[PDB]
Amino acid sequence: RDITPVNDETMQEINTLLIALDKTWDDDLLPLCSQIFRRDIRASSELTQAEAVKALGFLKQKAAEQKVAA
Amino acid sequence: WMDFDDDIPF
Repeated sequence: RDITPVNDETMQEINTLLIALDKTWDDDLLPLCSQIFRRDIRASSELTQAEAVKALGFLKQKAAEQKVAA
Repeated sequence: WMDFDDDIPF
């Protein structure tokens, strides 16, 4: 509905958790967002804000659940 | 469908 692009503050929160989880846009999150939202998303900046808030919730669950194994 | 509320591996 709202196609407002992802804002910088939300992007930064996402980047922070990706780093903490030792995950990346290219290898991990852009493929998953493309699958879940059923569209070709080639760059982090192409997410809508509404899409990014759902991705952020997921990453928070991953970072809260357990330690990141070395 | 898979969505971001699910217990998905990452």
